[PDB]
Amino acid sequence: KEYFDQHFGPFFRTEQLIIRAPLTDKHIYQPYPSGADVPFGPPLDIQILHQVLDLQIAIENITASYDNETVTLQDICLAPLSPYNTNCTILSVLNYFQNSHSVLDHKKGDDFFVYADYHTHFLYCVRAPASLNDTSLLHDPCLGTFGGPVFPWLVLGGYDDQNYNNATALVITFPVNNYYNDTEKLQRAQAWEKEFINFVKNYKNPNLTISFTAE
Ligand SMILES: *[C@@H]1O[C@H](CO)[C@@H](O[C@@H]2O[C@H](CO)[C@@H](O[C@@H]3O[C@H](CO[C@H]4O[C@H](CO)[C@@H](O)[C@H](O)[C@@H]4O)[C@@H](O)[C@H](O)[C@@H]3O)[C@H](O)[C@H]2NC(C)=O)[C@H](O)[C@H]1NC(C)=O
Ligand SMILES: *[C@@H]1O[C@H](CO)[C@@H](O[C@@H]2O[C@H](CO)[C@@H](O)[C@H](O)[C@H]2NC(C)=O)[C@H](O)[C@H]1NC(C)=O
Ligand SMILES: *[C@@H]1O[C@H](CO)[C@@H](O[C@@H]2O[C@H](CO)[C@@H](O)[C@H](O)[C@H]2NC(C)=O)[C@H](O)[C@H]1NC(C)=O
Ligand SMILES: *[C@@H]1O[C@H](CO)[C@@H](O[C@@H]2O[C@H](CO)[C@@H](O)[C@H](O)[C@H]2NC(C)=O)[C@H](O)[C@H]1NC(C)=O
Ligand SMILES: *[C@@H]1O[C@H](CO)[C@@H](O)[C@H](O)[C@H]1NC(C)=O
Repeated sequence: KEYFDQHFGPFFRTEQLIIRAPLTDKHIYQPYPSGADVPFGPPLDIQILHQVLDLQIAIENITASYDNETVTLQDICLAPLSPYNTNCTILSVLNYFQNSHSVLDHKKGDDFFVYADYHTHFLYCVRAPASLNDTSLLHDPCLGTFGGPVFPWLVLGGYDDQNYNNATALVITFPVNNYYNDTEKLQRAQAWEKEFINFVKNYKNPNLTISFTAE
């Protein structure tokens, strides 16, 4: 998957996870006021997205030690908003909701019907991932917290044509510095990667199967 990209150009490599929801069924979203039904695959169930967001947040918080120093993802990641540590690049469907549990829960509706919710936002954002403003009543941005668009074909798997709603897998990608010319900083990044591998290997959630992708 990320082999073909040159990982992320010559100076960054990617840690990448593929995530499926084996104990979750698909479900129907009915657009308001009228319109054809849109089925959403298992990993786009609202609760599995919340659970995948917790996984993602936990990954961001992983630390490793090398000598007496501490190594965070923020020390090694691609963060294009500013020259100094910042909001790390995470290619994920959760970045359409700015990696926020509350934004994912945003909804507009009356006492009984839903006008707009995460389905509505999703279906807009896969068509306009750089948008700062959903055209629906939510008016939420699509842009990821790292300051760039997340293209839908990079963060979803197992869908037909461009029906991203029918995805059977989520793909999560963190670019990190390869540090080809800096030996001391590469060792720190590799220390972090070892903790990342451990974290993923020991992560317990019956609702998710988490795998590393084949390079
Ligand atoms: C991937 O991409 C597409 C995303 O748009 C999917 O196409 C859509 O599929 C749905 C059905 O899943 C179509 O919705 C309508 O369904 C109703 C029937 O609704 C229910 O009611 C009857 C009983 O009255 C029940 O027996 C049925 O089983 C349903 O539970 C029909 O009346 C409509 O004519 C229509 O079929 C969408 O129209 C369709 N969208 C488009 C643009 O064609 C596609 O299914 C996905 N592919 C896979 C493999 O998952
Ligand atoms: C996001 O943009 C939309 C554009 O539709 C704004 O919503 C409405 O836009 C119309 C079109 O000119 C205005 O007449 C209304 O005043 C806007 N409605 C509201 C409730 O403000 C919306 O303001 C923008 N929001 C953000 C945060 O960018
Ligand atoms: C880094 O990303 C976070 C989101 O994870 C940004 O924080 C949001 O900032 C907006 C600014 O109006 C607030 O409305 C949100 O409530 C904030 N969200 C959270 C979860 O705190 C932050 O601004 C980004 N930093 C940079 C430098 O772009
Ligand atoms: C696995 O999924 C289940 C179902 O979403 C989670 O457990 C709770 O299930 C009850 C009963 O259906 C729901 O009312 C709750 O919404 C779920 N809990 C929460 C906090 O939302 C369960 O937590 C998931 N497992 C893990 C490890 O996250
Ligand atoms: C190569 O490493 C040195 C420090 O050892 C650093 O000053 C320099 O900026 C690095 N080169 C690049 C291209 O980042």
